[PDB]
Amino acid sequence: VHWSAEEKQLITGLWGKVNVAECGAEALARLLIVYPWTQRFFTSFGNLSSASAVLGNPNVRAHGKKVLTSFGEAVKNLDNIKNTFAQLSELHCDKLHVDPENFRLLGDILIIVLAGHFGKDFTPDCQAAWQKLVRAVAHALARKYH
Amino acid sequence: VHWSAEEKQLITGLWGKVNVAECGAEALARLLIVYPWTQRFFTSFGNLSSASAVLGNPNVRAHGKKVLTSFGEAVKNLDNIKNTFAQLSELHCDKLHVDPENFRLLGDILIIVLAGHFGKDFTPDCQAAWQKLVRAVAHALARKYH
Amino acid sequence: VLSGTDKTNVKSIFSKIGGQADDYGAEALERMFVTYPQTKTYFPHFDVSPGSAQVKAHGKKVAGGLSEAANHIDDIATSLSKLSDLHAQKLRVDPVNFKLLGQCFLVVVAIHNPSALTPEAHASLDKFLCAVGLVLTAKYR
Amino acid sequence: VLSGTDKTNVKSIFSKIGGQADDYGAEALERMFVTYPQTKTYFPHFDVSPGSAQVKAHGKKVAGGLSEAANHIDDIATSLSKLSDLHAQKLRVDPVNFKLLGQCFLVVVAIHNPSALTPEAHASLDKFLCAVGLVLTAKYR
Ligand code: HEM
Ligand code: HEM
Ligand code: HEM
Ligand code: HEM
Repeated sequence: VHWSAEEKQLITGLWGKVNVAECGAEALARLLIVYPWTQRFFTSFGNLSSASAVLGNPNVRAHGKKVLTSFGEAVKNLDNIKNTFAQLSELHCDKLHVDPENFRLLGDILIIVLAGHFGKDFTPDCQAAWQKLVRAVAHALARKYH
Repeated sequence: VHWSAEEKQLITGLWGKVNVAECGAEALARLLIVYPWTQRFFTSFGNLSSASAVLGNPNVRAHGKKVLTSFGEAVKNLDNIKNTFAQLSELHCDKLHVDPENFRLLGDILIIVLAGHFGKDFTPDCQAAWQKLVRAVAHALARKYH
Repeated sequence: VLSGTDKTNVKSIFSKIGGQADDYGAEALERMFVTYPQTKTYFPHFDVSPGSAQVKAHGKKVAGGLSEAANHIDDIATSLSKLSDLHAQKLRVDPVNFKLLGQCFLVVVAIHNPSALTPEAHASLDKFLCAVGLVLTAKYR
Repeated sequence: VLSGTDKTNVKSIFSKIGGQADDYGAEALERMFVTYPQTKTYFPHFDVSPGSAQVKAHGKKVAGGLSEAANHIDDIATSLSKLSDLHAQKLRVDPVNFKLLGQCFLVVVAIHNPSALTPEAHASLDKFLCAVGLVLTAKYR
């Protein structure tokens, strides 16, 4: 992807204020609850199966935070988005066999998270930059599907 | 994508026997009929709207043949699949605004075409190589979506 | 196909976002046109610039259908039956497009009402929105 | 939601591919496992090598459901009601996966019967197949 000067501002200025532990856990919990088939990938986490089970699981909070930090690395590198997710691509594709379409589902849900959390400061322009990024990252995990 | 020696054989050996004018017209007619929303992109072609209208349209035959020849260029270049669809990507993305998901719909329909036409010689291995290609090309028109 | 628990849950959020429907309808399309520029192919007769009163006038009727479909959540397909021709028969809308608007629609409720959109509501609303997008794309199947 | 014209069109192809259902069921999964290796995640208890009799034994019941759903094309959801738990509730199958099998299923009918699969049949069959994949993924909505 090619990024504008004014695009990096909206993205970087907003990352600056995000609580990764809070959102990390929102993002992941919502995914598990809105798309219940994503559940089978996380069986090692003990009980899922009910909204409240999902919410009160310590793994969901810890994993969630890791996922978001990952998006961190994208904010940082903006030009180098491949190469930075290469090893992570092998893992999601080669070992786990997560169909790429779920990477989109996690991107969209992330925008709802940042949307609810930032209120009016999630302007339309900003939401457009954020989509461009969430799509760039999702594309950069697809990679190992050749 | 990375291609094996034995993979190029199945692909190249099979291209060798394909009637582009016949299939070209099958591929495109089926697309227009099975996914009737693809119709709006082709309004310059005069009447679509009914299976038989679609079938007896001279544009559908002529356009269809052009589409397939295009896949030709992929058979030829196997390693260089981007760069070869770059100008074509700009056209589908920038000018027309065809959502990429329809490029998948055209790939799948193409496999049914080659399937019906070749019978038993469309072995499972071969159908796997053909999918790897139809997906590589579809990916190589996505390109201009950044 | 919409359980009793999703229903008394979608009836609930629409009586809380009731008298704001309309404004969320304006902002929804506006976000769509900015974040998904392709969607403007369909509205060439409109003024699409940030601010337009056509866009305001249009969003007031998109909310309309939504509010309505919620009033008749047991029979959503008779409720919306004239709208399914417009979108599928006449205007021939790519189905991927119903996801995009709905997605934009959730962004707006989360902006103005962070606490109506709990994880669970998010679930009920998300299946209600693309049971609405299935009635509007029905004649393709 | 399945017109009278699609129906007397899907009832038609299934009485022509009738006594071959079973063999097309074996070959369908086999092609799926080769062209979409990911689908093997779900069947780890099986021998999946080209030729297996588990794979033959399994394909005979996947045809089963199909043939059946066609016998009761007015009520496909009562016809297949126990199968919707297995796939959605217990085994938790990615929905993208129903497209892949159906796609493989068309490849096989086109191989063995190039002339049943006219453009139009291809249309009726294609909406019948992913009205079947909607009954089996129903509890996610
Ligand atoms: C789209 C953005 C995503 C990012 C940035 C991301 C990132 C990560 C990270 C940082 C880890 C942990 C690193 C490690 O332990 O080596 C991980 C592991 C994992 N991810 Fe993802 N992920 C994403 C999407 C998904 C999706 C959609 C799924 C499927 C529902 C998924 C399933 C998993 C699983 C099952 C693990 C391993 C869990 C374990 O070892 O217990 N991820 N991912
Ligand atoms: C996925 C493989 C595809 C290939 C290889 C392909 C290739 C081509 C070629 C060779 C042309 C004509 C070249 C020219 O006149 O400059 C063309 C034009 C066009 N294509 Fe595609 N195409 C593909 C998919 C699609 C899809 C899915 C759609 C949308 C339903 C589409 C819509 C169009 C349209 C509307 C034109 C211009 C027609 C005109 O000028 O009258 N194509 N494409
Ligand atoms: C999400 C659910 C949607 C609802 C409830 C909805 C509702 C409506 C309504 C109420 C009308 C005008 C009806 C009248 O006065 O006769 C309309 C027209 C229209 N819709 Fe939708 N719509 C939806 C999604 C979409 C999407 C996703 C698109 C494509 C981007 C689209 C494209 C159009 C166009 C081009 C018109 C006609 C413009 C005009 O009448 O001036 N709609 N829609
Ligand atoms: C396309 C329509 C499908 C039909 C009609 C179908 C049918 C069936 C039937 C009849 C059974 C065994 C029922 C019994 O004896 O109780 C079964 C089990 C199963 N299905 Fe499906 N299936 C379909 C699609 C899929 C797909 C796409 C997947 C995922 C790749 C899948 C995964 C499984 C698994 C893992 C089992 C259990 C294995 C076993 O019982 O030994 N199914 N299915």
